[PDB]
Amino acid sequence: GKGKPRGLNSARKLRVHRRNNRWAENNYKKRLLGTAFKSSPFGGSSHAKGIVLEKLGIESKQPNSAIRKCVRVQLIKNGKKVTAFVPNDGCLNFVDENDEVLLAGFGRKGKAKGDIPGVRFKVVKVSGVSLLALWKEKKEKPRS
Amino acid sequence: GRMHSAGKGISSSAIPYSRNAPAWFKLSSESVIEQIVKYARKGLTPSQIGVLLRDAHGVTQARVITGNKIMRILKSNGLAPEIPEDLYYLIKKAVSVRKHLERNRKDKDAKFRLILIESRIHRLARYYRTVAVLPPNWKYESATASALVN
Amino acid sequence: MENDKGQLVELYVPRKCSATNRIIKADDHASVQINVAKVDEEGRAIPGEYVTYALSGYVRSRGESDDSLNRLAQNDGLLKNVWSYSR
Amino acid sequence: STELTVQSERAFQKQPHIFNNPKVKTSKRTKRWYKNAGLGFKTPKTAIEGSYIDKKCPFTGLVSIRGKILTGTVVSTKMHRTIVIRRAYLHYIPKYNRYEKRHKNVPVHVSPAFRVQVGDIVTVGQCRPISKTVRFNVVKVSAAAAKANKQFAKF
Amino acid sequence: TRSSVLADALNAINNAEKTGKRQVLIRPSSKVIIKFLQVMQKHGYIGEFEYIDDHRSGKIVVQLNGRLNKCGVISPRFNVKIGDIEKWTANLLPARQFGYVILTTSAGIMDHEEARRKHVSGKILGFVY
Amino acid sequence: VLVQDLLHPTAASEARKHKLKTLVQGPRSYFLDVKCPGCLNITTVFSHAQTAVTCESCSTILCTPTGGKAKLSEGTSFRRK
RNA sequence: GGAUAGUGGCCUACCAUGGUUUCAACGGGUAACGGGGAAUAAGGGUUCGAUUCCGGAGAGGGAGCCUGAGAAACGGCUACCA
RNA sequence: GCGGUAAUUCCAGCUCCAAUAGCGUAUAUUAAAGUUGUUGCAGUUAAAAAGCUCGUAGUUGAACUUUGGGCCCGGUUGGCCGGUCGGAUUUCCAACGGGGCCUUUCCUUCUGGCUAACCUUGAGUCCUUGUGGCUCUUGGCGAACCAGGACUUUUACUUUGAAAAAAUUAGAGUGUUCAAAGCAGGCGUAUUGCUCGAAUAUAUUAGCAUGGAAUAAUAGAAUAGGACG
RNA sequence: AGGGGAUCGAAGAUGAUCAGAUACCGUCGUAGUCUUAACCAUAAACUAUGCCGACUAGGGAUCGGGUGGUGUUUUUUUAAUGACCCACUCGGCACCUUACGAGAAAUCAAAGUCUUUGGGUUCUGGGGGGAGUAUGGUCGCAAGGCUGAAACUUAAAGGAAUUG
Ligand SMILES: [Mg+2]
Ligand SMILES: [Mg+2]
Ligand SMILES: [Mg+2]
Ligand SMILES: [Mg+2]
Ligand SMILES: [Mg+2]
Ligand SMILES: [Mg+2]
Ligand SMILES: [Mg+2]
Ligand SMILES: [Mg+2]
Ligand SMILES: [Mg+2]
Ligand SMILES: [Mg+2]
Ligand SMILES: [Mg+2]
Ligand SMILES: [Mg+2]
Ligand SMILES: [Mg+2]
Ligand SMILES: [Mg+2]
Ligand SMILES: [Mg+2]
Ligand SMILES: [Mg+2]
Ligand SMILES: [Mg+2]
Ligand SMILES: [Mg+2]
Ligand SMILES: [Mg+2]
Ligand SMILES: [Mg+2]
Ligand SMILES: [Mg+2]
Ligand SMILES: [Mg+2]
Ligand SMILES: [Mg+2]
Ligand SMILES: [Mg+2]
Ligand SMILES: [Mg+2]
Ligand SMILES: [Mg+2]
Ligand SMILES: [Mg+2]
Ligand SMILES: [Mg+2]
Ligand SMILES: [Mg+2]
Ligand SMILES: [Mg+2]
Ligand SMILES: [Mg+2]
Ligand SMILES: [Mg+2]
Ligand SMILES: [Mg+2]
Ligand SMILES: [Mg+2]
Ligand SMILES: [Mg+2]
Ligand SMILES: [Mg+2]
Ligand SMILES: [Mg+2]
Ligand SMILES: [Mg+2]
Ligand SMILES: [Mg+2]
Ligand SMILES: [Mg+2]
Ligand SMILES: [Mg+2]
Ligand SMILES: [Mg+2]
Ligand SMILES: [Zn+2]
Repeated sequence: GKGKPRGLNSARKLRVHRRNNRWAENNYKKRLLGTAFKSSPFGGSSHAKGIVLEKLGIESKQPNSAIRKCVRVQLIKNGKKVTAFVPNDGCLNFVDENDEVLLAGFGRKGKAKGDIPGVRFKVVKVSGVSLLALWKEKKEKPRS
Repeated sequence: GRMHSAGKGISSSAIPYSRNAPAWFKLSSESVIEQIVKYARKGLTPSQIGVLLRDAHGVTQARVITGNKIMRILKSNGLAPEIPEDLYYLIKKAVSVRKHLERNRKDKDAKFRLILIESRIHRLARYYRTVAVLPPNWKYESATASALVN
Repeated sequence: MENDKGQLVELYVPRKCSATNRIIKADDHASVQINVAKVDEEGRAIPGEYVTYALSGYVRSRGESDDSLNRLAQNDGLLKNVWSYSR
Repeated sequence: STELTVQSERAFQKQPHIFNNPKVKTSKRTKRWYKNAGLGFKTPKTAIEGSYIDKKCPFTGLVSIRGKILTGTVVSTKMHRTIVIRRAYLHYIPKYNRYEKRHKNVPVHVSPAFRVQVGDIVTVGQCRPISKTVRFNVVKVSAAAAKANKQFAKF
Repeated sequence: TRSSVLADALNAINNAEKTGKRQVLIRPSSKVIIKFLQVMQKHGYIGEFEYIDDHRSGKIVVQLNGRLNKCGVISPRFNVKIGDIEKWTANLLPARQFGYVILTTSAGIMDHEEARRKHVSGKILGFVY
Repeated sequence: VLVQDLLHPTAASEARKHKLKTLVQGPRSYFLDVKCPGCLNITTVFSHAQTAVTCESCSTILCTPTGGKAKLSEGTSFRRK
């Protein structure tokens, strides 16, 4: 009756087979190959702090017409160069080149967000403070 | 169902329920056993013998009028061959196929058949080998078999 | 299907096929219950007084309704020959 | 293993402190010592009748059997005076609720009191380390020959 | 080639029952089939059966009522640890108030309830309900 | 069909089944005593044969084999059992 | 035989050719110290355990050794490397 | 998916919702996932049966060998009484389990040591007309296990138990004011003290130890180099 | 690598067609097509359905085998043969009808006997692209065969049926 062995001694084949096939799991493979630590701009860690190289004006994908304000960031522990979105209305006004920023993921498991092409990170903080506070008014940008 | 093809074909002797008798059969174990020897005394196979006894004589099953299987009778009188009968005819067959192949190398059908025949030969030997009727490390070889059957 | 203390619980104890003893459920609108009338001396057929049988929609779909009935009524007494238990 | 010679080493092979006084004329040339290993293992007669030396012999030598008792099935008798048995064993795996065949080879000493061949089932008894790999010493043969003589010529 | 001679005798039964029949002929019988057949009968799930004796392995004619929904066999005879008899009846019986796991213990081929009362366990043949 | 006696099948519908599919299986071959009045003695032949069976003393032929039942030779005679 | 607290290719002489492996040896990887345990709740599982307790290892890296019942010790010495 | 002029998604006001001393975001894992499937997937056409056959390792592999009948022994629940000052035991009763006998039936085997149990009985009998009842020694039970000799076909499975750290976990007891915890505490003559605790469970593979004899393997006597004495 | 080389005919060349026409149609015709001795190992190599075993439902055809009949026909003197007709039975290639049953359906005597989930065993798949690509190994004279990733990208791609 189709498939798999049934027998009482066929434990090994049953484990091996599973082992072999577990590899078709997209997440398992990433874990065991250590893809994270190897590819992927962050270490495999949740956030990464980097430095702002240029400010970009990414044009959004269809069916959306817009200009998504972004930044090129060179992760400090890394040299890895990355582009990141600057969330909310204005906020790009807060950043400036050579400034220090804190990058996070986009909540999509790698993968880019919406109509923003090739962007897999967003900012979060600048010069030690946080976009959110700045955008509101709770905090002010530091001197230099 | 069928070892080396996909034939199904259920087809055999349907042996009688009555394990003894036939009771219209006179004669005696005494008698047909002598008649078993004198036949395999002339050189015939045990199966050859049972046929010859079944048709011309009253021997319905040799195993019944006599207490034992024909081959065992043969053994007991020391008439058993070097190797089992079924094995012999397998070997003897592979000899004839090989001969025909050495003469017709373009005959891939024969080559395929040779494989089959030999694979039955070897699996059978491994059974015999297992149950001590052939020596441990007995073995079928093309080179030596042609000599072996005759 | 009784309860804690002897009391009968759970409505409706269903009919069954006289032939298979499977439950005959509500939506089984293909099942059938034959009423066969008892008769008295000089052929009178006694109204409202039956020997009765019930056959599941299953059995009838499978075409076994006639043969099944044959047996049933006969080893009860309404038939004499017709059905054989051997084949 | 041994066989023949017995006095075939560079050092003279002898049982320690088992003196035979040359002054006292004896009728058996050499006084021989043995014990019984205990656990109701019969010290076989070839151990006493024998003249082999083996200081790793359970019955005539300076080892003791203590610890484990193992019965394996002998898979190699190429090393002089030691064998390798395959311990026959079988092993459970919970997730699948079935088992899987496993084996372990064990090296064991074998006194010239025993005459083992490949295929024999053999009961071994633990002893002190005896060599780099051997922690076991034969002690008893549960087999014989495994139907060898029952394979001779034709009728 | 036949692996479980039991499996055939169970299946064959189920099919007859489903096709609405009243009797099966099964082949080739065994000690085990009989005893399994015997348990089913002790609890009503079949009627009378009969061993006809070919001089071979046997045939059986079972006469079944209709109170049988399923009689299955557990393909590997898994060992069961008396603690885990529970877990089995759960996986594959309709309710806790009827139906049986029937298994093979050192103390005879018995339904799990008898097995509990006698305090033995073992490997597991099929089941009935 | 649906209910019947597997245990006591009718001889006719039993007679027509295959030789391995009857209730208990058995052969439907038979033996006979065969004689050609040249001699005074009878020899026993199997309904099927494979071997062309010669009589007691006379080189004669009694039957030639076929694909099943042996064809008895020319002018003879027989009796089953 | 030597060495050791002591068994042992531990080491040395002589002699032999063995030992392991698809029941996966041998090799590679491990962002690997092991365990008690942790998380997740039908069940079967899956993932985790540097880290309060047990065991092991280490004291920038290697090796060597003095003292001593006990260390191949580093809040001991000695040399080399950084 | 909204946003290209009346935007139910943007920027705000108002109002409203959800969780609330807390609530969002990122990354990882777990449940959802029967999308890793032993339980428990799917493979004609959705992803997927090697072009075909042989074949080793591996997995798997028909049936059959003490079954049926008879007799005792003593248990643990439950019914109907309760005798008795909530629970009690005899007999009436079924039911479910344990042991041991006899049936053609090794229980390893001799050589004593042991005897608890009757075929015994030696007297008789507390007492319901008595096989209802046990003390009681001189003919007649082995196995219950001591210990010495002589020998023992191999396993798997299952049972019960031993050996076993604490903390964690499950969980009992106890009013930390509650509670997470803690393992305390509780009574009086609170003026010379009385006292309950500090459980239990789990602890699985392997090794040990005991019972079982179904299921599944191993081995046995055929050139008899067979078996008993 | 030899032989063969009638035919049809990758390539090439041409006549036309066309906006173009490297084509479709027409002509010439190299390789090839055939054969020997060696290679190669792939096809929608298909029933897009692994093998052994059991069970479950009706029907008429047909191929092979066998058994039965005071069947038909062949004439001779009746047989014996032979071909044919009827019944049955194993084993084939298939079709028909139903569907208890299965399926997302189309359909399916297996694709049934499955949440009432275990007869034995082999093999493959785990969203779509990236891609049967890169890389290493191995086979091959070559062409290429086998084995065979990831980064990155993406919300679908896909199946069956329905109405337009
Ligand atoms: Mg893949
Ligand atoms: Mg740039
Ligand atoms: Mg660094
Ligand atoms: Mg068949
Ligand atoms: Mg095959
Ligand atoms: Mg045949
Ligand atoms: Mg050597
Ligand atoms: Mg040495
Ligand atoms: Mg040297
Ligand atoms: Mg060497
Ligand atoms: Mg492997
Ligand atoms: Mg590490
Ligand atoms: Mg740790
Ligand atoms: Mg770990
Ligand atoms: Mg670390
Ligand atoms: Mg240290
Ligand atoms: Mg440091
Ligand atoms: Mg170093
Ligand atoms: Mg140091
Ligand atoms: Mg220190
Ligand atoms: Mg407006
Ligand atoms: Mg508005
Ligand atoms: Mg708003
Ligand atoms: Mg929340
Ligand atoms: Mg399971
Ligand atoms: Mg799926
Ligand atoms: Mg496909
Ligand atoms: Mg295929
Ligand atoms: Mg292959
Ligand atoms: Mg079996
Ligand atoms: Mg336990
Ligand atoms: Mg505790
Ligand atoms: Mg040409
Ligand atoms: Mg051209
Ligand atoms: Mg042109
Ligand atoms: Mg061109
Ligand atoms: Mg292909
Ligand atoms: Mg096709
Ligand atoms: Mg049909
Ligand atoms: Mg005919
Ligand atoms: Mg879209
Ligand atoms: Mg359409
Ligand atoms: Zn004649």
